[PDB]
Amino acid sequence: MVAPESIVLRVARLDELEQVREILHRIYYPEEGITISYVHGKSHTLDDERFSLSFVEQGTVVVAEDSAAKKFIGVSIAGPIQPGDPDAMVEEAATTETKKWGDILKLLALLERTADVCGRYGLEKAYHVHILAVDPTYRGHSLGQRLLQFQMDLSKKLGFKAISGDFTSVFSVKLAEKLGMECISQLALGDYRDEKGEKLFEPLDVHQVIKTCVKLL
Repeated sequence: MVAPESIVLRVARLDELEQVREILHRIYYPEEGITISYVHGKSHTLDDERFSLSFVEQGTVVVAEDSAAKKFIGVSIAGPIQPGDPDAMVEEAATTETKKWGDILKLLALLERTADVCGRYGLEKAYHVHILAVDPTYRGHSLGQRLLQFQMDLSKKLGFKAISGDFTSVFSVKLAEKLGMECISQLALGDYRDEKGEKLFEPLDVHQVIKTCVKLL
């Protein structure tokens, strides 16, 4: 229902912080398998949001915009990862505002440690897509692929040698593979236990497996 060249992909500017916040609220957090599988509340927290938004000033937040409608219709958030990150995430978890964000941090740390992208390929760091979300209303415009391809092209231009992500739905994994990413590690979300032996995520079968997938750039 929209002219296809009315769709613009670009880096979000710092001054657009609030519109990034808005798209994350509307189309990302309500559908993210990790977030919504959590057994003590499905909504996201402020410390989760603060993390996502910290990347806007770094210039690695990519938006899809309907320029006619002057509206964000897609978003992807990425950042560097490097050895040492998982331990630092666990440390932040001990002091963060919510138990939920602390619990998710520890999950993400496990995903990152297990994947070991930097170790596996001999890198000092890699580019990791934290978030990839598309407004369902704008299906049929290949937005997911375009957002991911944009992050690939961008990180390559910034001198990163690998891009990764944790792909938490069967669709997002298929997209990743389509663009040449190989899934090198995985985790059954239902089977994840923290260091207290507790089961903190209870997913629908659509979000049953999380695959970390990587592509050399």
